[PDB]
Amino acid sequence: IIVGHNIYGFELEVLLQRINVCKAPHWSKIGRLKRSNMPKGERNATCGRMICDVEISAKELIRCKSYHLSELVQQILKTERVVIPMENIQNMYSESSQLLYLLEHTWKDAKFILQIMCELNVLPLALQITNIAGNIMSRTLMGGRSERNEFLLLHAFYENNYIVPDKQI
Amino acid sequence: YPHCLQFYLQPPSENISLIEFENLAIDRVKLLKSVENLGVSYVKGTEQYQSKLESELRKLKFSYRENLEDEYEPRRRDHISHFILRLAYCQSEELRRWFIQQEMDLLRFRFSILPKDKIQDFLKDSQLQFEAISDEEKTLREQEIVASSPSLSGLKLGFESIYKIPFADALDLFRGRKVYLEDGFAYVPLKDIVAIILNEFRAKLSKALALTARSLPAVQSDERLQPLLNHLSHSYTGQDYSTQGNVGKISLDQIDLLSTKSFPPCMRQLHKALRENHHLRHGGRMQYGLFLKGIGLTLEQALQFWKQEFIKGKMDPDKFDKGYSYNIRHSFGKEGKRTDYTPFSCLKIILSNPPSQGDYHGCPFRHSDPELLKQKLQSYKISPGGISQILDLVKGTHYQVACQKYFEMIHNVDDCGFSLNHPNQFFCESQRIL
Amino acid sequence: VLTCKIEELGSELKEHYKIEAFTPLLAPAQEPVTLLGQIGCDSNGKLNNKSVILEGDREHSSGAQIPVDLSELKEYSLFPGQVVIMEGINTTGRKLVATKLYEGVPLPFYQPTEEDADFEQSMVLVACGPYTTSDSITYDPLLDLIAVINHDRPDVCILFGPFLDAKHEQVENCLLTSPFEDIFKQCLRTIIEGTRSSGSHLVFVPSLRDVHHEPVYPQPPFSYSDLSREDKKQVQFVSEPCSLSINGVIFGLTSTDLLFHLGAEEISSSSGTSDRFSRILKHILTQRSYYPLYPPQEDMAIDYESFYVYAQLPVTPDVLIIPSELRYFVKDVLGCVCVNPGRLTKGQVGGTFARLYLRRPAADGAERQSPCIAVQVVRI
Amino acid sequence: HTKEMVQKMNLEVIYGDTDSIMINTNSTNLEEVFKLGNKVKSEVNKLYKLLEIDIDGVFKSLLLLKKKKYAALVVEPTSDGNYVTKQELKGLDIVRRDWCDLAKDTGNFVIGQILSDQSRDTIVENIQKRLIEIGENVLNGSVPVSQFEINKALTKDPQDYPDKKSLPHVHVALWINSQGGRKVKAGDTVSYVICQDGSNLTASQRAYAPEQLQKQDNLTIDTQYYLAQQIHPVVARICEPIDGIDAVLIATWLGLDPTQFRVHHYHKDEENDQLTDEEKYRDCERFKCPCPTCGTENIYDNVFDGSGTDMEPSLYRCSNIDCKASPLTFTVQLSNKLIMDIRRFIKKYYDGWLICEEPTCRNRTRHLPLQFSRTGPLCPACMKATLQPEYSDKSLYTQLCFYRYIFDAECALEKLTTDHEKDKLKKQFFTPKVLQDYRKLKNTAEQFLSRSGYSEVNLSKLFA
Ligand code: SF4
Ligand SMILES: [Zn+2]
Ligand SMILES: [Zn+2]
Repeated sequence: IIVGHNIYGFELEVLLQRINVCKAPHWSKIGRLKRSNMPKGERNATCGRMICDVEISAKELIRCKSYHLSELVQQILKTERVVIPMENIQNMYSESSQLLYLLEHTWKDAKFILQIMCELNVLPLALQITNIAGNIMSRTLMGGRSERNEFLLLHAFYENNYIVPDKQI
Repeated sequence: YPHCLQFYLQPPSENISLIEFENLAIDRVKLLKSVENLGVSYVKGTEQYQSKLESELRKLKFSYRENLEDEYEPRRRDHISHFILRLAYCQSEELRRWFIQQEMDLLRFRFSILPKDKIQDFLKDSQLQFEAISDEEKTLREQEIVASSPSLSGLKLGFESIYKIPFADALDLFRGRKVYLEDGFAYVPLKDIVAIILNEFRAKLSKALALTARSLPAVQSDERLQPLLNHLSHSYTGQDYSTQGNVGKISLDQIDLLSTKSFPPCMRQLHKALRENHHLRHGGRMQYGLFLKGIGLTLEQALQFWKQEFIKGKMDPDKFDKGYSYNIRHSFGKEGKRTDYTPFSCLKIILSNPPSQGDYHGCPFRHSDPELLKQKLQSYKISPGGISQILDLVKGTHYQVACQKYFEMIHNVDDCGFSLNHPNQFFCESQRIL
Repeated sequence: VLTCKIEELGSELKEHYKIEAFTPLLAPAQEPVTLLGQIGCDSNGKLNNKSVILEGDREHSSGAQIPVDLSELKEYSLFPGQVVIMEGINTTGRKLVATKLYEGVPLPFYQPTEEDADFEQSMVLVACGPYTTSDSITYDPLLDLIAVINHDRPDVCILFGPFLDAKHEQVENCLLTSPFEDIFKQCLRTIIEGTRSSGSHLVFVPSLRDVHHEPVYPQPPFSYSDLSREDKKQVQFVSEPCSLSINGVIFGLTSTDLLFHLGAEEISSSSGTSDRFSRILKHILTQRSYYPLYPPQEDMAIDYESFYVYAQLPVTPDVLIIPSELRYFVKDVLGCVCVNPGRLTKGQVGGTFARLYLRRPAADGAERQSPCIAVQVVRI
Repeated sequence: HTKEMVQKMNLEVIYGDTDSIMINTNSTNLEEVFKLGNKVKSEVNKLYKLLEIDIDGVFKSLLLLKKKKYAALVVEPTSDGNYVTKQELKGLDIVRRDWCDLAKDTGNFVIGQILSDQSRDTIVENIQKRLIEIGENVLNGSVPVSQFEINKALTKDPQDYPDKKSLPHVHVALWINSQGGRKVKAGDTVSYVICQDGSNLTASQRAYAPEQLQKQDNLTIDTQYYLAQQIHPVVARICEPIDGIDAVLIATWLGLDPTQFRVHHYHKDEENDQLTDEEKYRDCERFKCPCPTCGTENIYDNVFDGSGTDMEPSLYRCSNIDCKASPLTFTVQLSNKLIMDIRRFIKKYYDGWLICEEPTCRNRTRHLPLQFSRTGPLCPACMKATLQPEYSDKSLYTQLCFYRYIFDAECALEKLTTDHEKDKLKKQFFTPKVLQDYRKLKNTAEQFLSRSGYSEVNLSKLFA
């Protein structure tokens, strides 16, 4: 399981694009299946590894004014979270101590993300919801209530000798 | 006399102006609201009931002088009004029951007016089949019809006509062996016939009302028609006369006596609470202050009244001018309307702002418990039979009829001669009697 | 109405240019994207290079708005309300750096039948009001025009309003001693009776400055009932805007000053050596409406539910008549002969009118063969 | 069905949307509230079987603005009767950051008193008392100058703003750029105040830097601006929902505003849930037409001019005492002027100006956004509000009904109380010639009302 914030709407695509821009060796190690060519999608890129987005799971589990990482820590974790504007990032490269602040900030966000997941019990809850509905765990973590219950009805009709509708597109 | 009866079918396909659309709906609500009051205050077969209902029908222009067949003004008004008013009352089940109940009393009354010869034509123009018999056949089967008739005493077979109908349509009568049957037909007198007609009309109307609520989303988008669908009985009176403005001359030294003789119970309780505690909460202040404005007080008189009453509460004179003169001055003047400048109506008092502990506003007949209301009426020097009548009326949710009875028994008259829907109207009619 | 406009134009543009799919405006994407939307300003003022925004469609972007950065765009021409397809970079999802602007595509021309090629040479006269000087009620230019019509005896005369100007000093100060309706009928009778011997058909197009008429666009035809049986064959009342087939030739008639409105709120990359009027006319022809600008001018009433059904171009016209306050001109743009004769009266001095010859040549040839063979803008 | 049951047991439903119901109990004992709450549980669960309601929480105080927009005191129950009240706000953020220190200081006080535990009469008295003093202090100049400073951040170079002239912070930044040394750029913040110059220019164009305020003598702080445009919006957004308090009332506490302020007041805001001719036509503009002879402006607001014995037709004699010309003679000019006055209101309606409903936003735009909320178009400046027409179709319809009403002698005669007075003046002024003149002016307004504007109602579409 890989946990991050705004993974499904930013970081995953940026990472995959930067990988093929500089022609990094063996991109497929991001997944679990050896593949040659990558698509231009995101969900198919990391096959074998389930990605948990704290932003998506927070909306389903708690009510907040905003679901930014700064606001998420303020409500759930009850702790301030300083920000570095993207304009200042260049100016922190001129001194050793300043660039260690940028590294220190990066590390703290990773531990903050790991903390929000454990307090909300996202991982135990995902297993229980999946077992009741009877679908794939990577799909319930992505989001979408309708997709989960669709599998619940699908299982019910199959065991009672029914013809189910074909998938629409 | 005329053919004003109709089974309300085939909606109108005309088009009308917005002014007529609003006027027809308001008039129909007024008529149906007064039919219920006449039914509660009387019985369906008295001279007073018939006379008052007919006079009201004349006044609201729902049956009057003739015109060229189709654009008969009263018939057209009646049709369009009924179909307009269906939309307002289709929503709730309690509203549906009320509309169904009140729309049948009017049909009963109108059927009671028809001459003895037009009934056959009306029936034939009605659903499919009703037929009468001649005197020869009526005398041929006179004895059998009399024997088949119910346990009604005697052989009094008057001149009333007898109708032959298919037996199935008379089901509720023939399964109990209460009508004469001969070759798939039943011979029925007038009373059971009007009962059958009313039952059929009720069934059709219930079906139409149930169907109408289904297709309601298609009118709710109209901004012009939002005051109709939602608020035809909510907080604005159907038609009100006792309003802001007007003329009057009331002395400040007389309010104590008019409180005992002229004020309705709500204003009486507010006045007593104010004179005792030298203070009133926000709701009581608004209600009683607007009532006092309605009866003819002026700005200077109102300021003097409230100041002289609030000084005895051990405050600083200047605090009144700093904090409470503003609201009184605002009340008598310009915009900021719909709750601040128009005196409260009976419906608004009854269905809004319920009082709490320490609040003396509201309607006594509605918010007071029956025992507490009984003790209140006893202190009002009311005969025990009057209490028995009033508490019986109150139990049936008819608060304003109970207040009407209170008016009648306080002023020692048989009938008030009016329908009460506003406290200021209660004061005005009391002053008119003197 | 606005949504359907955007979707229809976008669907046709997608079919023509064979693009793969449109991307939502708010969705970040590191690769270049193709967006569909309409142009607008971010304030209540005049549009400029710094205040451009793009508002998406309901199907794809659900009506979202994003700023547009035009620093890296070489050539462009933009006005508010233009349905456009952009290609650019949008990495953050809150701002688009436009890099390519797809060009618009016009409607196919009218397809002549066999009958339309058998018509003979015709002459058409075109004039636009006001028909009186700003300091008088005499209506002298009208009489001069009637004299010219009687002398030349053309085949068709198209007259644009206003006939009773709403901006005239005597009208707006209410010094007239007669009802507006009566004065209008007086003018109409003077025109109809004075050109009876000519035998030329008369077409009257209303204006939004006509005081007696409804000030809402599009306008219905004029009302006139005092016509004998003879006059009903020569006088015809049309709406505004109108598409008129004259001997198998398509005329686009509009009285609104669209050129003066579009040109006042249009930004472009090149300003040294470029033709403004040709560019505005290209916008008009490729936008497929008689009024592409949204929101309209400050004093311009438009009813959109009727604008949707009564004010669309059916085909690309053969001749487009566009009277305006700008200088008179005749230009061939995209196979269409656009003619601006100006107003018949300009201030206290006289104006101009226009005359055209029409004759459709043989069917075969080098594709386009303009039925209009000669135009002349002449002084009154 | 549930709403009907609750109001029958003397309880008030103040909100409900498909998964939630808010009920006002009029109770002060918490032990009774839960007992009262469990009674609703059984009442609904009596008719049905499987659907069950459940307690969610208790508020000790509420300020209900809109869905997900309120200030409340949540009850956190401790052991055996006691509880702790927690301040909780949502949807009460202002998007703009250009408020002075005096406005933000006042705003926190009002919200602070609301979330107290005192009764309503105590809250209003405390709020009214403070607002009275603030108005007094501003007029006497007892407020420090630094309280009036306003700061706004530029997003573009000052010479790239289309609105330029109407933006106070751009106007100051232009003066900084051209007058002295350092130059402002995008991202910089500008400080300014609104002063009086004696030049009658708009409040946007009377913005000066704080430095020039004490350095120059002929200018002084505009107290009218801050009282009406800075202080009033902040207070009114919170105190308007309170019963017995109206936007005109706040203005009265603050100065001599009310009559002018109520002209700037709204029309739709009073819609909480027929009307008389005096109250129905009160916001309509009077008909004005100068006399062709003397030039004096004439005001027409009713068929009759005056009261009692000396009441006469309004169109009988000119308002000027020295003028002996009868307006009834000049009927054609009156009808022409009517037409000019109606195209004005029709064009005004079709302009399409939308204005935001939030007192602190008040965004004005002519462009209709394609993003709609549940109520209407969604404001693009503050993304949580709805735009509303500045001139609605009901205002245009009521205006045309007013012109038809001031020239309707047919209906103005049956409105007279006694049948004797109606006869006395019908034979005195209302000759058959006079009656025909009013019919021509009445038919002018009727042509515009005839088939357009949907004063018509189509019953075929309504029922079928
Ligand atoms: S019925 Fe009306 S008048 Fe009588 S006590 Fe109640 S509110 Fe007052
Ligand atoms: Zn005069
Ligand atoms: Zn807004």
